[PDB]
Parts: sequence; C-alpha cells; structure tokens
Amino acid sequence: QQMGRGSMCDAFVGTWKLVSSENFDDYMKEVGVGFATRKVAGMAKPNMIISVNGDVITIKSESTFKNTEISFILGQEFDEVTADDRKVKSTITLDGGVLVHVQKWDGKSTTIKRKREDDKLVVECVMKGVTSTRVYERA
Ligand SMILES: CC(C)Cc1ccc([C@@H](C)C(=O)O)cc1
Repeated sequence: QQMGRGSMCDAFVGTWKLVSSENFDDYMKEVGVGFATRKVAGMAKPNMIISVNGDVITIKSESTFKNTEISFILGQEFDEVTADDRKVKSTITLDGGVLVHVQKWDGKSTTIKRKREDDKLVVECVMKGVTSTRVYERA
C-alpha cells in the first residue's frame, strides 16, 4: 500500500450535526411519508458522518429515529432503503463541488444536494416544487 492523495470531496469528510431544518415536513409530505413517520423523523437531530476510502464514499446518519449507512462510488447506481422505508434506486455524483443524490422509486424522483457554505454543510431536499433546507455544522 501507498498513501493516497486528497480529493475535492475531502471538504465533506468529517462529523456533522444538524442545527436547523425548514420545510422538512412539507418535503416529506411531498415524498409521500406518512404522519407518524413524519412527526418522529422531523423531530430527529442527526449526526452525519462522511468518509472516503479510495473510490468509496460512506455516509452514515445517526439519530434517535433511525441509523442509516450508505456506501457508493460516484456515478454508480445502488439500491437503498431509506430511513422512511422506501426502496429506491440511487445515484450520487458531483456537480461542481455539490454532491447530488438522486433517488428513483415508483416512477417518482427526489434529489438531495449537499454543499459546503462557509463552515457549514447545507443540505437541499427537493421533491417537485417543494424544497427543504437543512444546515449542519461540525460536531
Ligand atoms: C423523506 C426523508 C425522511 C428522507 C431523508 C431526507 C434527508 C436525509 C438527510 C440528508 C438529513 O438531512 O437528515 C435523510 C432522509
């Protein structure tokens, strides 16, 4: 083994905690999440952990609601069971330094974008005309 070099996604690596969430309930409604799930998922305050190992990116989310973990290679689709229990087909790419996560299921699609803004990691969840913004800071 030799030690690898860095990459642009290193800006994302680390441990992040949710500090603010706007219009997430409306997002979840638009996605089709049911009442009891929305209310408990909307109350969650996740720690999000992003790591890189070679070509593989891992995103872990930990909360009192659910713990999730996905591992992927940019541009390479995978199967994902989401925290709300949708079975989706997911592809995650970089677009100009934004991590773009598209989920497809049941003829529907939603996009989750992650972007660095100052010391924060901003998450933008989009379902048709409904957007939710979630802001994370370093743990
Ligand atoms: C319909 C919802 C429950 C799916 C969902 C949206 C956003 C996240 C992460 C990015 C988050 O910020 O918690 C996780 C799950």
